[PDB]
This record gives sequence, structure tokens and C-alpha cells, in this order.
Amino acid sequence: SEVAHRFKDLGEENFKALVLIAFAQYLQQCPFEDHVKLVNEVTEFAKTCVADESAENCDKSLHTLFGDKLCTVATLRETYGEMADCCAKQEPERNECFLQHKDDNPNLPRLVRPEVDVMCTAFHDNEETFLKKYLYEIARRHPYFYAPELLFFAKRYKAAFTECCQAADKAACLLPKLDELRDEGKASSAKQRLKCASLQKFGERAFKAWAVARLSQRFPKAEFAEVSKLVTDLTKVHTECCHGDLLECADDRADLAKYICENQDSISSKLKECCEKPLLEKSHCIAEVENDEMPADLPSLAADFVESKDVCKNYAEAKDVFLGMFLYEYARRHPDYSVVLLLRLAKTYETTLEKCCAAADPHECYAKVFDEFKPLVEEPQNLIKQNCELFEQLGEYKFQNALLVRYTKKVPQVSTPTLVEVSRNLGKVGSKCCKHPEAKRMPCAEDYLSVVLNQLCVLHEKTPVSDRVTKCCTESLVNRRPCFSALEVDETYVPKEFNAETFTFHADICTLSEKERQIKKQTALVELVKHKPKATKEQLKAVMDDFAAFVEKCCKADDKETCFAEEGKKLVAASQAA
Ligand SMILES: CC(=O)Nc1nc(C)c(-c2cnc(F)c(NS(=O)(=O)c3sc(C)nc3C)c2)s1
Repeated sequence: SEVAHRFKDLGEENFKALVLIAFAQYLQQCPFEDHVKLVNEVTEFAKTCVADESAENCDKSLHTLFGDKLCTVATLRETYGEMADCCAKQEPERNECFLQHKDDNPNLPRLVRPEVDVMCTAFHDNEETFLKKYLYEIARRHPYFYAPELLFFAKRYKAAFTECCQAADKAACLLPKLDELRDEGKASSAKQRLKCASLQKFGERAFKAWAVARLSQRFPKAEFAEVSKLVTDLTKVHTECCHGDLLECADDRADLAKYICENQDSISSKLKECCEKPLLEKSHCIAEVENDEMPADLPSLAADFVESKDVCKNYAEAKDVFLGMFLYEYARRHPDYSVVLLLRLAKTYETTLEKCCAAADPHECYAKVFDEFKPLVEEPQNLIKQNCELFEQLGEYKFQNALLVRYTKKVPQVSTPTLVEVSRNLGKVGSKCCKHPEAKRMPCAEDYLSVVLNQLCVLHEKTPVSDRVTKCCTESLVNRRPCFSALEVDETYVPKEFNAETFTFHADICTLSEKERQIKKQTALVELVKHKPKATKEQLKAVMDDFAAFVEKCCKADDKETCFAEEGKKLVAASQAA
């Protein structure tokens, strides 16, 4: 019995919560009530298997069980659409099918926190139903959310309301704390979507090379064997989470934290505070703790990998082992390099070792390897440096605007809302990284730009409209950022004609908050670029501020919502003819 095994290992609480997530990630449109009932029935069924493990259905797989249950609500499909297709199959084809229909951009109401008092009301009226609400609503919008990690956000959510609902100022305690988990959640989500896109699109080998490079950077005093044991455990975990095997994912993550903490002196000296923490806090802490000190007496890389005469020899004996070794060795020496740069280095290392060990003289040609590594290292360096000056010059909002212009011209066929969600997230790179010294930027900046770009890939993949996004997204996971960066103004694209709809907005704008008031201005800024990409110097910004003045001036003109309609049809024609 699988469900009884997981039940025992995870505890009732976590079993419930993890099962709710799985369902919300597979049936995103389905009502909250339906999912909660279904979960209760599964839990009810689980308890019986824990009692007598030979009870009728207790030897079926978790997907068999969980899919049969989901399917009691899915297999009708007027509003559900195409998810009764998956219910006409048997496992393991059904799970493939559910997975395949995960929606990165579900048409769901874009989510708005009600007042603090009403929330404390519900939190105290029934605290269970309130917290299940948070899981359901985050999970169904983030169907790849790292499920063990979603339980931690859930615990911190609960503690916020526990502390703040007993405050003299419920709002001041709770606004900052809920603002934190919101931002932290989105970031958490975007990262996890990259881990799954790698496993799902590029295959486990590609993911193995990622964690080898990351854990080596983080645990550089650890031996290779050790680093490898960890990469193997960590790969499995994420494979299971990304393939909807969430109970086993959570169980294995806990095992891995437990092992890590029981082999600390073999891994790192920065693990003290993490391993003294309640179990969800623990895995979170481990997953993202500061890199350890780099050992003193490391010999030059070049000796084992370039100067040595046994390279082609040793390479051949075990290529994947030798290449991981290289990656291990190059990474632990460079916590100042982005992960994707380390992976670019190891690919170049690989293809050089491939042609040189065939040709006339191995020793001679592969000795040059390090000059092939040169340009690859400096291209990110100059970019992160160049884009951080710009940020300090312009500040965040204008830094976002600049990249919007940049990216719109890059890939003008892309949906305007997407460009807007992507360019803003790209622009967040400045406040996040530039802060740091130059020896900590590149990983901060480039691996984050990898994540945001991945977001552009998945949103576009839904309905492809741009050949260049497809190419840049399908080619090499690791070379995506150089790819997009390399793109210039698209000349094939023929501009969009304006019309009496794309801009003529209403009076609700004034009551909107700073942020939404920015996004609308940014949405219009994209359309101005789509409609005339070329001549777009300061003539863009001279019109964008004429929208800004227009909005502000017309907002505060005591008008019965009429100045907008009147003075709005004007400036579209005016900003066109300009
Ligand atoms: C129609 C409707 O009522 N939808 C909503 N359902 C839930 C559970 C909402 C919600 C409840 N409590 C919060 F506290 C936040 N906080 S938040 O919006 O800022 C957060 S927190 C987080 C991890 N993501 C977001 C978007 C959001 S709003």
C-alpha cells in the first residue's frame, strides 16, 4: 500500500494539503468545494488502508486512485473543455494527459485581497477552511509550484494571521507580511517552473548538470562522490514533483534534508542554523543557504583537464563522469559565475574533447581550450555591468520601460500582456542584484534572467506567434539568454494599425493603485512600439508622458467621466500623426 506508506510518513495534515495541491494543479478550473470533498474521500480511504493494508483498493497506484477521483468531477466537459479526454485513458497514459494539459496562464480572476478584518473574521470563523483556500488558489494558478515548498508558505501564512489578528493594528502587522509571501511565492514559482521545463523539455541529463554546478558552488569543500550522491537524490525529488508525484516528492525531500544534516561535516559548515529548525523551515533553509568557504590548496584546473596527457584516455573511460568532474571542479572554484555560464563552459569543454581526441595530435589542439572559454565568460560580465549602470541611471520603473521597448522590438508578435509581465520581471533584475559587489552579481543576475526568460517561453508556447521566441526557446536551455540578447529589431514585422478601442480608457483608472497605473501605461507603451517600431527615439517618451499628463490632468478635472472619452479619442490621433 502506497497511500498508507505516504500517509504514515507525511502525517495527516501534510497528506491532506499535498493531495489538495495535486488536484488543483490538474483541475485548475474546478470549484474549491469539489476539491475539498474529493480530498476528504481520499483521506477517508487512506485511513482504511493504514488500518488494514490489504483492504480492497489499497494496492492500486496513487495515480490510479487520484485520477479515478479527479475524474468523478472532470469527465463532463462543456465548461471543463478537454479534460474528459484524459479520463478516457488508463494509467500511465492518463497522468501524461493530465500533465500535458497543465495551464501556465489559466483564465482565472486576477486575485485581490479583501480587508484585514474580514480576513481575520474568516480565519477565526473556521481556520481550516481559510488555509485550504490559500493552497487551492495559489496551486491552481501555479500548477508547477514546488509542493513541499507550498506547505511552508501555507505555514507562514497561518502564523501571520495568528500573530496579526491579535494585534492592536491588524493592518500594519499583516500588510508587510502578506506582501512578502506574495512576492516570495511568485519568485518561488518562477524558479520551480525552470526546474520542470528542464526535466520535461531537455531531459534529466540537463537537470543533473544544473545541480552538479549549483551544489558544487554551494558545497565546495565536499567531495565529488558526495556532491554526486546529492545531485542524484535532488534530481529524483524534482522529477517526482514535476511529474505530479507529490506525496513521494515531499517524502524524499525530507529524507534529503535529513541525510544532509546527518552528514554535515562532509557537505558544509553553513548548515548549523538550518538543521536546528522545524522540518519545513529546514528544507527551505538547505535549498538556499549561502555558499561555503572555498578551500585554500586547490591546484590549477588546467592540470587534470588540459595539461595532463591522460585526458582523452580518462575522458573515454567514463565521459559523463569525467565531464561532471570537470563541472564540479570548475564550479567550486567559481561561485562568481552564473550556473548557465558554468554549463556553457562544460559544453565547450565537451565538444572540444570530442573532435581533438579524434584528430592528429590531441595534446596540441585541446591545450587551447582556455582561450575558447574566454569570450564566453566576458559576454555575461559586460552585460551584467552594462545593464546595472543603466538601472542606476534610470531607476526601476524606467529600467522596466527601457527593456519593454527593447523586447517589444525584439519579438513584436508576442502578446502584449506577456511582454508586460516579462519585461517588468526582467527589469526587477536591477534592484535584486546590482546592489551586490561584482563577484556576486553574475549568478544573481544571469540565473534570474534565465528564470524570467523561461516564463516568456512557457506563456508563448501556449499559442505560438513569433518564430524567434520558439527558436530561442527550443534550442539550448543553457544558451537562452545569449540567444534573446543577440536578437535585434525585427524587420519582417509590419506594424499594427491603431483603432478606437486599443487605448480609449475610462474613469476607473484614477481609483487604481500606483502599480496597476504603471502596468496600464506600460501596456500602452508596448502598443506604441508595435504600431511604429523604427522611429522610436525620445519620440516614444515624448508621447508616453503626454499620456501621463493626459491621465493625471483628466483624472483630476472634476469630470463626469467624460473628459476621458472627449480628450482620449484626440490624443490617439495626435500621438499617431506625431
Ligand atoms: C476572488 C478571490 O477572493 N480570490 C482570492 N482568494 C484568496 C485565497 C485570496 C487571498 C487571500 N489572502 C491573502 F493574504 C491574499 N494575499 S495576496 O493576494 O497578496 C497573495 S499571497 C500569495 C502567495 N499570492 C498572492 C497573490 C490573497 S484572494
